[PDB]
Amino acid sequence: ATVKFKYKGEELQVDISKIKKVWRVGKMISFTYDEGGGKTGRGAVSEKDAPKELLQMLEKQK
Repeated sequence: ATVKFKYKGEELQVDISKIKKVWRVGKMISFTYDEGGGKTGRGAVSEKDAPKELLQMLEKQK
């Protein structure tokens, strides 16, 4: 289970289990993907089409 996220001409992937820091705010859900062991990258992603497993994981309705 991976999520594609190409910034421009460089494809990047972020794991859902490694994204510890996460908080919903505004339209774009911000997050802090751990990748460096000290640098800690950071980005965001709009909620126009988030994965199906990400919405069920955080939003545990039933």
